[PDB]
Amino acid sequence: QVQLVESGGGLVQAGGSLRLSCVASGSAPSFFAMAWYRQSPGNERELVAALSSLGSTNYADSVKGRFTISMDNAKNTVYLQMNNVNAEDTAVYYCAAGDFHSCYARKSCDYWGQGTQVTVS
Amino acid sequence: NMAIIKEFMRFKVHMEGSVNGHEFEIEGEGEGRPYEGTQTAKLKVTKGGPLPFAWDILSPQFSKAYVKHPADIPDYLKLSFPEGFKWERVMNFEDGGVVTVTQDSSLQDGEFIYKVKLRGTNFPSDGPVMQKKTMGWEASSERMYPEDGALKGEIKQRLKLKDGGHYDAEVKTTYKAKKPVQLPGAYNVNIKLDITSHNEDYTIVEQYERAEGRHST
Repeated sequence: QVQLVESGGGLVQAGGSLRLSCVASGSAPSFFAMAWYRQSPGNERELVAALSSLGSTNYADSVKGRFTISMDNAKNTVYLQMNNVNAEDTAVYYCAAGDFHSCYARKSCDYWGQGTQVTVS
Repeated sequence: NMAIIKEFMRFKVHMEGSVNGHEFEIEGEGEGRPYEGTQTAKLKVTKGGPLPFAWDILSPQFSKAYVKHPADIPDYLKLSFPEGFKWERVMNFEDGGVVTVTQDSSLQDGEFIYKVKLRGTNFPSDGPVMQKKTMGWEASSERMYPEDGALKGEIKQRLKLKDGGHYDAEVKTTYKAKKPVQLPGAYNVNIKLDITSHNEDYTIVEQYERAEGRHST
């Protein structure tokens, strides 16, 4: 069992930057993988960024070159750096996790955060 | 000089840098009165926000065309335009932190254009910069003197600390015009920089600075 608690969202002006964070607690599986998803009003949830235990990353085409997913293992914290944000980035962001098989190479993550509102204006 | 540097001038600034490996970019717009020595700027963190370190180490890198000079002290840095000038700066902080800065100043289509690169290294992770425990700069006196075909400045620059006390840097800067213009003799510049407003995480910040030159002692 893993628990995920997100922070760092809120309001931001277009063209600015913010950084979401999430703390993982519990007993993590081997080859622990984490990711960020998002969902805007009236739309389906979509993968934003995934990070494998060995450092591989995958990004949605709409955020490539602007967003970066990274980890501080000593703090059990994963990050979503969001640069040059635009109106299309407004959504509820969710952190998710699992292992390589369920959450990096497939979109079947086992564990989910509570969701954090980001609103760009 | 007085024809191209008007009594009111705007500027635009771009900074890219890293502090203890944390990368960021800032874009800013400023304005002021170059002959009266006053100016303001609004800065926005476009990449890497929020910064996990004190804004105060960045604020002195955002404008030497705006220094009030007496008539008998050549205003070397105003004389450098429209081509402009460049500067190189090392800040050695008293706990080992080091900030290096390079900057290009030019006049383009009626506005000053500033491009800054900054690298901060060696800041202790529990010190006041990385823990965001600084509370602004005290007034400074920059000792100016000509040397090796350029204008040198030296400052014992002092930050206030949130829980009491202060935190110093030894600062040395070389300012060099892109074309040979008249260098002054030795003199001092009195400077005060204030943070006038900021959002909660310092990704939008406004600054004000007054600077005036005068004869040594």
